[PDB]
Amino acid sequence: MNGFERELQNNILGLMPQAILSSEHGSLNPQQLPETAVKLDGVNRVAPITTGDVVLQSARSVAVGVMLGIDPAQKDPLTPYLVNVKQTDLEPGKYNVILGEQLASQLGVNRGDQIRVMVPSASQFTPMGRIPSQRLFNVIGTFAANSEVDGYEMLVNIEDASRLMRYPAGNITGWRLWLDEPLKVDSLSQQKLPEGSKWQDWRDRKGELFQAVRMEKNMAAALEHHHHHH
Amino acid sequence: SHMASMDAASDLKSRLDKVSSFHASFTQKVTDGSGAAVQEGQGDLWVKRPNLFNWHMTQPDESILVSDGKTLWFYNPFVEQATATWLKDATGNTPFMLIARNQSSDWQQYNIKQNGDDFVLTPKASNGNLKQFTINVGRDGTIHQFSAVEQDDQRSSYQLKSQQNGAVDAAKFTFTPPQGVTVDDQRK
Repeated sequence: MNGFERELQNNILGLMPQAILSSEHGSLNPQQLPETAVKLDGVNRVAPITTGDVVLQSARSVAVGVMLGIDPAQKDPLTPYLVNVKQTDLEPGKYNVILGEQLASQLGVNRGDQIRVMVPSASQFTPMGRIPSQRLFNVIGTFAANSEVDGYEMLVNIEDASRLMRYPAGNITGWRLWLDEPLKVDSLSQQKLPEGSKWQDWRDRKGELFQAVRMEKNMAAALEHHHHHH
Repeated sequence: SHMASMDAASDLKSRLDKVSSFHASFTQKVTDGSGAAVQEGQGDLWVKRPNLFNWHMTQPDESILVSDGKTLWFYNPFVEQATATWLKDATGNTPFMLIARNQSSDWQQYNIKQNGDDFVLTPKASNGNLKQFTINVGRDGTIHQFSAVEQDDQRSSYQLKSQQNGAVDAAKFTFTPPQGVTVDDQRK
């Protein structure tokens, strides 16, 4: 594992959803596919997530982000990096948000401000037009992990997130996976899945980075092979 | 012929002119280009021309769009929030807004054919993403149905029933959020 792979794994993949077991269609019902039914190879930990790409608007600016809707009672990899805010303040029905600190400074907000969160992928058809799902959230603080995720990730309560995603009540996006080897999602995606479930992973966010690490790795083995024959 | 569309626009307007406010129940059916249902619902509709309305969807999920003539309120009980925007910044060229406003200058923007009580409207030019819409309007000016085909071939129809023409209380066109509901006032 070279420095490039190490950087990706320790400072990016360690702070975002490495993979998610979701429904084949729409959201996931945790009664139909509970956490116990998620036994998969290369996975050391499973947790519920609701996530989506969002547009954020404050009184000053606009930004783009990734909403991580989490069960606040469990530890997230971001949890240690919260700055003077408790994760358990992300109570369901309060529409609180903890922003990455660079995302917060891009929007010009801190604890006590509001931001408008919109989900372009989730809409209501009405006789006045298509209305994207949106809501004000209360910024209760920030996290600072010293990573690029500080510029785009945010934590909210999973249930708030699910309502924003317009999921059926009690559904979630799916089961977040932590992998022993997050760099081998290529192989790990091929395994046998529960039925009408599907595998998504970090390549959806960072398909230009998984291809650059793969190119480099094969250039390295090809030349080491050439060196070793001749 | 142009003379058939002028005739039809004039008859559409004279019919809609007979009803200055109404209440009705509605059913809504929306489908993508594939003919697969992407949203369905029902509820109540109050209109007072030209721009007061209350669309209250009650099933399967509740939502409310209320216009006081200047403010448009969109209440989404699922997130316990109502947003306030200006009516003038909404999509002014939906079929619904045309039917509410009943303005001759609006109807002159469409080629109109009348087949019975069905009026079929096609934009005289489009960069607004409606290809076609239909309004069924009785001789008494009651609206029975309207439906629209968007540019992406998304289709929506509304069927109206139990129409009662005549005076609606002003309260129908004001919004008051329930207890615990927050307001996002977007009005600049």
